Amino acid sequence: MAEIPKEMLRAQTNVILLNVLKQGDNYVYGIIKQVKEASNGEMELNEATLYTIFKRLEKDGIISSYWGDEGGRRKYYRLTEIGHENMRLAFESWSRVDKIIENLEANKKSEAIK
Amino acid sequence: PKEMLRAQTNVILLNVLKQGDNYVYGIIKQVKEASNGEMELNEATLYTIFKRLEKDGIISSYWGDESQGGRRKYYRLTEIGHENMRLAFESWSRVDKIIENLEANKKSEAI
Ligand SMILES: COc1cccc2c1C(=O)c1c(O)c3c(c(O)c1C2=O)C[C@@](O)(C(C)=O)C[C@@H]3O[C@H]1C[C@H](N)[C@H](O)[C@H](C)O1
Repeated sequence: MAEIPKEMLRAQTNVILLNVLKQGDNYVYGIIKQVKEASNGEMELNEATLYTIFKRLEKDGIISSYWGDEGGRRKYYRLTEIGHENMRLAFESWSRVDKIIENLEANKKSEAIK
Repeated sequence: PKEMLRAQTNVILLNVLKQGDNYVYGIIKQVKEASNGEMELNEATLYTIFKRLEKDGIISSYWGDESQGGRRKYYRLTEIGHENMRLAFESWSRVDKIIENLEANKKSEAI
């Protein structure tokens, strides 16, 4: 079928959460709240989905966590320096993909004239 | 990175087939040519992706060149494949807006 597959869906959630963190260190609750506001109430993530994703991100060295303060202590997550680098390299990589796509279209268009 | 290179090869391949039916060697050549020799797609990875896109009905395939004594597999982008590309663009656009909204709402809370 044509539906967005679970690998692309996971890639999409990833990008959103990594962009939340890129704006500022945040705790799970705050993160979910921010995404809900930014999706106009339509994307309200399950905290378990964040924990699943953060597990792997933390394991990969892309985010880390630390405790806030108190009435009660919060766990903050943060984009690491390698996280930030990764995001830049991914922007650049995919920007090159887009140029290759651009060129495939241009060559098709130009070879049709000729 | 593993999964993102595969995702990239996926997108590129879909785009070559959108440009017209093609076979595995031609796709790899065409992509290398569109990248000035810099992108060389892994044959192995093409086959793994093709196997999956065929199962999803996103691409189909047929034999060509039997009149020349050959037997070469060509791939084509199906209507399901066109839609998949539409939805990918639409869902990633949706992602972009949300991220744009995150930046603006952040900016609302600075001023
Ligand atoms: C159909 O395209 C895709 C299909 C499957 C997976 C993917 C994509 C895809 O397009 C894609 C991206 O475009 C980008 C990323 C990505 O993972 C994917 C896919 O996984 C990574 C990214 O979040 C970072 C860190 O820069 C942004 C980047 O988009 C770039 C270019 C866009 N035009 C936009 O400006 C965005 C903000 O940055």
